[PDB]
Amino acid sequence: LSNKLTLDKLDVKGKRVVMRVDFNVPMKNNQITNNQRIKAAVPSIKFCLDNGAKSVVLMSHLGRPDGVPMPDKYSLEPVAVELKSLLGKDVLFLKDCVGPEVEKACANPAAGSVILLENLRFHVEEEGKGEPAKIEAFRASLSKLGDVYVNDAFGTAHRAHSSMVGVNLPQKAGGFLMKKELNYFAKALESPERPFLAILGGAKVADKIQLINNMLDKVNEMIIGGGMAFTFLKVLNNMEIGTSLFDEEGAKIVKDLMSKAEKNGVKITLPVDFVTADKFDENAKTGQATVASGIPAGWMGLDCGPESSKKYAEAVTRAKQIVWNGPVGVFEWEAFARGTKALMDEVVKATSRGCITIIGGGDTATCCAKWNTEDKVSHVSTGGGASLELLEGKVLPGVDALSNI
Ligand SMILES: Nc1ncnc2c1ncn2[C@@H]1O[C@H](COP(=O)(O)OP(=O)(O)O)[C@@H](O)[C@H]1O
Ligand code: ALF
Ligand SMILES: [Cl-]
Ligand SMILES: [Mg+2]
Repeated sequence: LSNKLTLDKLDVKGKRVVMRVDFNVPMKNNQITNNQRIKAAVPSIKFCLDNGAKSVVLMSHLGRPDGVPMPDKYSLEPVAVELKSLLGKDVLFLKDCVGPEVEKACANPAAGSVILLENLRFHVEEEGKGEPAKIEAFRASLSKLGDVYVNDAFGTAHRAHSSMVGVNLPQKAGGFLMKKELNYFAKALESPERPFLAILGGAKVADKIQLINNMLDKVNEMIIGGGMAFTFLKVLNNMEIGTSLFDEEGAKIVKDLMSKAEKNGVKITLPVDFVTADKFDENAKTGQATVASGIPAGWMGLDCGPESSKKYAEAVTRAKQIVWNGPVGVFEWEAFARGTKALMDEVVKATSRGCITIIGGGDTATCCAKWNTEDKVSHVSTGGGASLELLEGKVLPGVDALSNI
């Protein structure tokens, strides 16, 4: 961020600060299961208050409500409660993020006010699909809520969304989390230790399958696991995949990706066996399958099996550096957690013998919280997709939109 305004050089005295954060925290049974992302923003928030900010107005998305209000399902209200405990200051939660009422609440607040707005993605203008003059008006409304802007939303920095690139204030500064994460990656990605392994799992198949092409120019091995694998196996192996996650568009590039991996000498490790489920539920009936057997119709692969874990372990053993985004099964549910646990065990062991190990993402970092490995790997990032986009070698839109020095 040498070329960008950052918070250390932003005069906040008597200024209202409007701050984009990534508070897209994981939730199970209605409760926050990991406050990592909230804690991570506290240094920037406290710095603003300690240096005389009139207010700090915090804004984030939560999940993918796709531009419809879904307060029953994706409200940020529970955040606002957690943030109080972590800050040691109270926080006022607003039930919207624009409108005349939000604008009044933020126009002239009492000294030291911390305000959290409701989920930005309840409005289609944030993404904005899920409307050009309404996008302008949305961006204009957010811009009224502060005198200066800070973006600390590392985990969202890959998204050219209204709150991330569209705020129109004179000073647009990178926050301390943005800086810490970008600095860590700049150093780790400059001359990676090799073999450099990427582990790509998770559930955001449509988006993340599109990152593989450029990642194949940077890494020496790739594990393609979790929900990502089934698109590959359907195409390459003619495997029956049942109701497992599948991306029609990404299927069309699978063979080209494998051709490129071969051209670039990148070893691809796909799973060979699975724990299956009869529905997407923690208490689903379960089974087992191999690539050869296929997955029965109406069943989904929600974890890898033991032979896959062995192949993943082999790749981790060869690695001198690892970047991991996306669990290799639905680790939130114990029936489907073994593959991710086993991989975590391997990644911790790799770290202990000198491997540089980087785990990132809202959900993947929660694997570290669950199994108490946050201090047993080299770096746990609040960015997952954002970190993969750095790995590709791109400038992130949320960084690009900051003020130049
Ligand atoms: N085979 C699978 N089918 C469906 N979901 C999966 C599978 N494997 C992993 N997942 C899910 O992937 C989710 C996380 O993916 P993603 O959001 O892309 O990662 P991150 O949060 O680290 O950026 C987890 O909630 C996990 O349950
Ligand atoms: F769910 Al992510 F990076 F894609 F935290
Ligand atoms: Cl996606
Ligand atoms: Mg996630």
